[PDB]
Amino acid sequence: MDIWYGTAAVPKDLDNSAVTIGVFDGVHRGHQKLINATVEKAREVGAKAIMVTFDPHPVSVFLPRRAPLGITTLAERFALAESFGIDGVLVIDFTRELSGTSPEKYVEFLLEDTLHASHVVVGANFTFGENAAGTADSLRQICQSRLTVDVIDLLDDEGVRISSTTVREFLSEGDVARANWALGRHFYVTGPVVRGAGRGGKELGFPTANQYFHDTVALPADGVYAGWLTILPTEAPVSGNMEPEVAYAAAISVGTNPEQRSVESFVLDRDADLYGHDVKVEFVDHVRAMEKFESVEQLLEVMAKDVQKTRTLLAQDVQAHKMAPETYFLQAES
Amino acid sequence: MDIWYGTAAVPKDLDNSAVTIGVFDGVHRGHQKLINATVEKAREVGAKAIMVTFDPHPVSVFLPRRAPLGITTLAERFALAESFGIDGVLVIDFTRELSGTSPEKYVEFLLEDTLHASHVVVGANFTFGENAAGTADSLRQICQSRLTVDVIDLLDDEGVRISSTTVREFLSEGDVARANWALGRHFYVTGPVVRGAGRGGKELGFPTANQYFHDTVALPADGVYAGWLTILPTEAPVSGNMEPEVAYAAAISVGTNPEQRSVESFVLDRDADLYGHDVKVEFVDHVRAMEKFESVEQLLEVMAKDVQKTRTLLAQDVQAHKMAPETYFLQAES
Amino acid sequence: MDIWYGTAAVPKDLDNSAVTIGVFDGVHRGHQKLINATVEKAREVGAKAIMVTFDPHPVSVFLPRRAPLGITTLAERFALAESFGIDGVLVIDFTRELSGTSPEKYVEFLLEDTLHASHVVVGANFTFGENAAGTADSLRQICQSRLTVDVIDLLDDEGVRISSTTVREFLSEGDVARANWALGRHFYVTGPVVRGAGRGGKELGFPTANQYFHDTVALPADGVYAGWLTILPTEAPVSGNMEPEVAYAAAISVGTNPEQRSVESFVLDRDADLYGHDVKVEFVDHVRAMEKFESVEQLLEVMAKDVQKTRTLLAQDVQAHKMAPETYFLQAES
Amino acid sequence: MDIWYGTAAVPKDLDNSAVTIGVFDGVHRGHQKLINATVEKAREVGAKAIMVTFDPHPVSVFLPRRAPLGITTLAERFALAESFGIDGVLVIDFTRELSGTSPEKYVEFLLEDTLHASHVVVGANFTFGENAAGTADSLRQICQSRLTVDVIDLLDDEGVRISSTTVREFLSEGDVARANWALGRHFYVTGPVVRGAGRGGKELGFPTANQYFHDTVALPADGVYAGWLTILPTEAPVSGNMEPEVAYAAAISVGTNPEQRSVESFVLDRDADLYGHDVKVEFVDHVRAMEKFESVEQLLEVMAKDVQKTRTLLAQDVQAHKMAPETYFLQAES
Amino acid sequence: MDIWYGTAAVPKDLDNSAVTIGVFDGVHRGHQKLINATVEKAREVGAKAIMVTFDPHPVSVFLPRRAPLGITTLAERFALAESFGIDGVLVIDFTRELSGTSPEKYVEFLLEDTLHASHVVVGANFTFGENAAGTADSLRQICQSRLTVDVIDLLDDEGVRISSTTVREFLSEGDVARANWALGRHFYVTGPVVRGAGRGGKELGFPTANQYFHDTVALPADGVYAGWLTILPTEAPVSGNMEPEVAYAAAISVGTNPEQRSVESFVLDRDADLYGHDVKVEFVDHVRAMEKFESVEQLLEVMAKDVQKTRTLLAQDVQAHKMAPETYFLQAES
Amino acid sequence: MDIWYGTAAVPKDLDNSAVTIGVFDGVHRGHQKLINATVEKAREVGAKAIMVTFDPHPVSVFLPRRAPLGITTLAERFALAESFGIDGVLVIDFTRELSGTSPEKYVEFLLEDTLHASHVVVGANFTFGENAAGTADSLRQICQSRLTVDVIDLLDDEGVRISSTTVREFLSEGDVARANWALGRHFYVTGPVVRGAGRGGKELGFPTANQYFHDTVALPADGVYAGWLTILPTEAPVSGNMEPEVAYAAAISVGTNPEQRSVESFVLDRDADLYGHDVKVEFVDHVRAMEKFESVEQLLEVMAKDVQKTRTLLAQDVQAHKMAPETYFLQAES
Repeated sequence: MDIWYGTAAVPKDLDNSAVTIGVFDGVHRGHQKLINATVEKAREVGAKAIMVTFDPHPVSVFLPRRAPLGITTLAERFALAESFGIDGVLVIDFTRELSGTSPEKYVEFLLEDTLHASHVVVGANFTFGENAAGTADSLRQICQSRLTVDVIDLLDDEGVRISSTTVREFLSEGDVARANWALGRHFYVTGPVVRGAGRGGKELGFPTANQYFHDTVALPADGVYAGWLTILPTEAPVSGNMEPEVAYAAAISVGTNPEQRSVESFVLDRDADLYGHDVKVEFVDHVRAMEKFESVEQLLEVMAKDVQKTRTLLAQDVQAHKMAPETYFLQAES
Repeated sequence: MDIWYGTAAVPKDLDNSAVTIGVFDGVHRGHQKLINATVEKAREVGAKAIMVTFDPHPVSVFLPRRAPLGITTLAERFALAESFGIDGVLVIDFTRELSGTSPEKYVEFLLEDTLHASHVVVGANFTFGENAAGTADSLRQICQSRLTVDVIDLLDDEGVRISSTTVREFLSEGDVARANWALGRHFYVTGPVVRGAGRGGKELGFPTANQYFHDTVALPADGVYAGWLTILPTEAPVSGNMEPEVAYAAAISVGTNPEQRSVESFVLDRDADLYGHDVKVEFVDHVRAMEKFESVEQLLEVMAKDVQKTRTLLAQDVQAHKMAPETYFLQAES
Repeated sequence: MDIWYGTAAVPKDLDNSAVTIGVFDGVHRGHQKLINATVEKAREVGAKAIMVTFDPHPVSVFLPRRAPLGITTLAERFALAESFGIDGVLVIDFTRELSGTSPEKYVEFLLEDTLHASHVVVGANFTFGENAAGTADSLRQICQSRLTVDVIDLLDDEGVRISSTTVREFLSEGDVARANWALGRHFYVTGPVVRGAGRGGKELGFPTANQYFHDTVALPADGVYAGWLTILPTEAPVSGNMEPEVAYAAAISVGTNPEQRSVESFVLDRDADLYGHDVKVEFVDHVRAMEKFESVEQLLEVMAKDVQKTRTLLAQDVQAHKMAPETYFLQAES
Repeated sequence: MDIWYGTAAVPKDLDNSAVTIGVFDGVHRGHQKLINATVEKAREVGAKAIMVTFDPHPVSVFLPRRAPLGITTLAERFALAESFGIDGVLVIDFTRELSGTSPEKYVEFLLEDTLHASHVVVGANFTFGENAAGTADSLRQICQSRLTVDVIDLLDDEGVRISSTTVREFLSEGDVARANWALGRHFYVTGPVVRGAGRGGKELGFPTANQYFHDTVALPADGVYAGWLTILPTEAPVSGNMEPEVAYAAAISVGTNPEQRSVESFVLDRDADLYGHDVKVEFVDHVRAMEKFESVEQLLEVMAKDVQKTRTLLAQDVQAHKMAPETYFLQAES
Repeated sequence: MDIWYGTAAVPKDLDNSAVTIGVFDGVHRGHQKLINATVEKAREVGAKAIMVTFDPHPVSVFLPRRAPLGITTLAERFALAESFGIDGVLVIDFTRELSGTSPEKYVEFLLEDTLHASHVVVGANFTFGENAAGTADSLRQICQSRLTVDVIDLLDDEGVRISSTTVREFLSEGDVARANWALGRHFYVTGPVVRGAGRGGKELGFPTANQYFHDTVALPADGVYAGWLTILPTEAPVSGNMEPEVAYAAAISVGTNPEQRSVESFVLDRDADLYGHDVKVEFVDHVRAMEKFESVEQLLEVMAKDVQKTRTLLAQDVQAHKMAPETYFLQAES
Repeated sequence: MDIWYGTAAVPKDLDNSAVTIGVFDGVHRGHQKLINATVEKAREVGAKAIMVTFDPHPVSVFLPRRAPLGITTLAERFALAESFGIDGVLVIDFTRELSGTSPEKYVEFLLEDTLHASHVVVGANFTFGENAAGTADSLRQICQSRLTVDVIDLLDDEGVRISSTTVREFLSEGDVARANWALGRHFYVTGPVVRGAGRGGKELGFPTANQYFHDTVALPADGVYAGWLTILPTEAPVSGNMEPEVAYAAAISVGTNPEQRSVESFVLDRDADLYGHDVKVEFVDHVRAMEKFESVEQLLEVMAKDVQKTRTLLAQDVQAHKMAPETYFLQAES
């Protein structure tokens, strides 16, 4: 998949495309409709399926540092776009271009001159151009007889509107299961493992992995979650009895160092230290709220209840195998 | 108007004065009673009307950094004192002098030796001298046959005691209208315009002006307010279609960068960038509470409702012309 | 009293001991049971009474910076241990040793090899060894026919379980009286006096002493407390009319500089400045919640009510003379 | 003079302009040559004289926070431009536009479509377009018979090349005399006066005014300088015996702070406190390097030598006429 | 290769090992001698080759934050060890164990009980046990007829002693060529690429990749260097025309930040943005010292000289064969 | 000895005093001359000997945070004054009083009204009153026949002028021997011992005590020094084999911290941890400059040389008798 930053970087010889336009933060189930419609039409005409997206978040252009929390990093937005068969991602920076353009010169410049588009696919809520004057309705009439438009209704399911906003709310409430349901996959973060408390290994109280994320990263509410930890492919040696590319059962503790988030993972039935490695943490279900511990005894007692509840939640998760990982490790007991 | 810092700076040849004593933070309607009484008596005897005030706030002497928020800066206290016809302001620093003095030596030193006072005017709540032993009652009997005293009852109106404290509470609640009612004018701050998001001009989402204030500055609760923005007199060139000394209709957004306050002003129907200029923001009425925005579309939709509600509130404000500005700019519509 | 850091520092020739094991934070009334039982048995056999304790807090080993607030500093834990007749304190660092040891090798290494113990005394809640597998029950059966064990029931009194946790809760609620009741003495902190507002002396609004404590120090909730201030023995000159080693009546103001705590002490009926000195502040009873002051007058009015209420509370405290100080200064009135 | 941010802000109905392009930082004597040729030409054909300038500094686009120090602020660059009769300033942001654009498109878009120039004036060192390929030569050969092009050589005078760089070097070494000579005026900074040491007035040791400047502001080397301070036009009252709009002889002390630079002005033969005013400080000549003081006596002794030496240097500046202030205040002796 | 944290993590069923002990920071050519003798011996008797190394650095145990800069991270020390065929790394923490232990007990516990070594290999400068009393001699005389001991002299080559220290000195002066020569390979750092100036692509001035490193990471002196950048194996898409697993000719700019070090790579003849990838940067030769830029033209001029000089130096590196990358990309001209 | 803050704190019933006025920072041998003449005179006429001193430093009143480093704290200045038999210290704050006061009023108010002095003793360099106009001469001519005035010349000895300044210079260069010689005693700092590297005891490399000092505290140049450490009188238990009130031979390492200065004491031939105690550290002689260590072996090697060299230098200090501690502990060899 090609990734272009700004219209100037798009090749001039690109002859045909089917284009979809949005922030696509989270690539949730609504976003997948747009991507699917786009990829299908591109196959039909032998064109490329292009996603036009935005970075920085268009909101932070007008209101710096008051933009919505990023459900996925931009890099993951790329990976997700690819996984649903997008051929090229054009990334637009509204501080550089396409902000003050009229709806008319936007269609002309972006969809025609730059992308040589024959089809465009947007959500009913899509807007564009100076002061957001261009709507889904504008696009259909500016494009009349120039390129076909397909406006897709916002996705409603089980009485919930599926959007970046609702995914953020579920995450913020700690309801990862509903977030997962809306995303169409386990919500996950990825990151390098740093040193934490003591060492990963024989001791149950020491995390198998510690990770840190900047405050622009959307994360579940502080608490303990059941989920899966996967060491991303690597040739570097791993300390302990975990193998790369296998999804291990884990009780996951999300915290805050006072506004900057930690993820501390206790991998079930494994003695490992993952320092140095890049690790994916998939969230499955909420286990408990954060609590302060009065003693080592009380701490480990609770840690053991976490493990128990996680084993139950994950044994269930594996049965919904469309969202479960391919290769996993979960023991029936300790 | 003369401004003296400490008794030592008051000229020795000053022969007669009518004196009023207080913090006078905000110069609210109660303060105006004292200033009026003082100026009138000074006219009568051909004396100077002197305000003795305090800086730092007397509270912060005993309790550093736990003093009340300053309704006006000291500089504005000066400007306000002048506007009601005070001839000289003596500013007292209790860390330098007049703290450990008995009520007796206070009257002797300040009112007689320093100010050559024939009349003094205080509020019923006025205190002075070591451990605040001197009251309004003390002053009348220490001054018996030495200078005339006039003790003015605290101002009650519409069931509200008008004081610095109540003005702070209204400000803190976001009720600028009641604060304004108590102040006898639109509450305002002044400050240099810095760079903010993008540039002031054609784009509605970009503030016409961004300002920052330290946390000792009393400001309305975070939210959006209707008010008026005035470029203070200047010869420096102005970017866009705003003229100096004219009060422009503006939706004002008060925020916090996390405890340090921003004021972001969206001037109605004008394309301007006020970087470099000194700007006065007058607050008129509360419009809405702060909210987080999920998209550019939702942001501008709300921005447009702000403008609408501001136009209404300001069209009303102009009709109460004792508080409205002399020269204003407000359009009937977009 | 000897103080040893780590098993390596314990003398090899130590021939017999009676040992008690715990964090002992606060040395509350429950802790005193264990210490008393231990000292009594050590007297019987002509052995040394040894306390094994822990530093850092065992919780912070697994969960850095999320450990319980220290009721006493370690230094005070030493002083308290001594005051109840402990002969030696062994301080264990779980990052250095005794964490991954089995219950068996723990008893062998610590109690036998290191301490040459003939008696051990623990609380019913005591645990030890890898993943806290060793309980009070384990200890009795590992030690069968090797050394006598005495497991003491947790102390319940007046429907309250007396523990570090409950003492922290009372402190956190501002209920020092109940904390005191649980500790078996007035809760106190000690620390050097720094410069604060103005100078200690004639002025009532200026603290006699200002102190600062790091955020790991357990302190009562912000507010004003009645208590006693004692200048710890010194040959250094004291400014004003306070003598060392005498416990002076004081209204104590606990605050926060924003999470880092201040203690500002207003010594009743004394003009003193305690800069430079080491000072103990004993807390007796809660007086009022913190409040913001609108004027010097209101501030001193409230300060005077504090003094009044403190005089009452302390006059009562002196009558419970088991917790009252030996030599005190309290005037009947101003 | 108008100020436009980006090509899109430029009036579309602009028929004819004389244009000069450059950073113009400092508006030094070399820059004046460009502006003069442009302005004299503009009042030739009866068109508008336009400056195209850049903010942020083009170097900072590539090396953020490693651009050269601003000789003047952008605000002052505007004011200086206007003083030399520029009719409009167009401000280009290279992060936004005109960056990746080829030399060919740059001339067409900026000079033709946007500005409709009949005449352009650049320095022989002018470079533009993608990868700075376009040079002074490119400009003459791309403007074929459409707009006339006048290329001015860099200014050499007294063996010294006059550039923003050489001005920065002079400033940096503390040679304000040579900086001024290259600038064609006294180097100055402008800023609000804040609080500092004590209060301005009778005491020689307390500054008349304190100002702080960010690390992006070019200032002379740490030390003491002869200069003039002017209170910018204002109706706000002045504490002490200074008028606005008069340049007052001052010894000026420039210090640093572990950003952040301070300017402390000791105004000669005046007792005043300038808190709250906007104040322009002009540098004339270096007096001495910074030094630490061991006693009050030494500081006051040296302070008196600073005044004597300032008195002399400023006398010379008045007689050299050329750069002196129109209205000033300077006593021959104390 | 296995990785064990502490003696307790070592498999208890380990019957036979060949062991080498040392910090091994950098795994330089002197270190390779130790590893080779150990590995060749291990595949002799058919046992495991073990490295005993130390983290944190033993110097930091005594002088926290004053230990020598890490030539490689511990992660890289593992990878290098594995590359030279070490079967297990055992990592000792001196705060935890083997510190206060006498020479006698150190050999028994570590080499015998834990590792069951038949053979140990140390550098002649090896010291161990309490107060570093145990030396290369102690080791031969304490291992009497149990395990054979091979002491290797420090490596001298071309008159230079090869040590972690001499490598650090070379790095520190910017002599990466000599550092590499002592290391036996190109010195490298590895890290995630983050955002920086603009976006990687068409523009020469914007880096292909930006990386930041803590102050504990040894880096060459501030300046520009010839090197190779490699995108570490990944299935994540690459923006622009680079493959993973190919070393690309790059000019490398190493800067500082008032920790904290930056590495900015300008990849030759490629338009790419490497945001989000893990990237290995190899240093070959110094090009020039850091310098400030006065204009875009100068920066681009110098940038082009950096490319020419890199092009040459890298050609020499390819032909010198020995340290060149297996798969690389380098154009002869632009 | 009494301590009074401000003229108002001085007893009103003071009939007769002998007074000395000065900063007295360090109470060096020149200062002792002043105190001696004052004290010998006070026990002459049978009056009180009074020191008038200043806090904050008068230079800091004018140049905040740019005053000279305090040779001793104000606490220590009090203690030293008392040791030389001063009966009362009166501490003047120049921000509060005696600043703008003319020479005439200064003598009347301070020396007469406040202190009722029959005799005053100043250094020939003494200056006072507004703008330091009043000199040693002014004092003799303003005290006409009321109080006798004894002016003492600055102390010259061995060609060196003894002043706070020359002491600071000696300290700053690391020449504590010359500082001590000018002071008349071992320069010392006093402070609570906190935690540092490991724990004090058996290991040579871990300091017996760690102390930190603000940047306002004069300390010898970064490096290692011979000195004596004394545990200040206490009933708190000592961990290890040190008594309070004995000076113990120590090698002293003074470091810096990107304020903030550290003092790490390695007590010779003692295994102890002094956490929590107040500790006085005396400097005798410089041993070496600071250096970085490459290995544990090197650090311990150098540490042993520090001990040998300290052992020698301290032997000389004991025999030179004059400045040695009364009770000390120093072994001839290890």
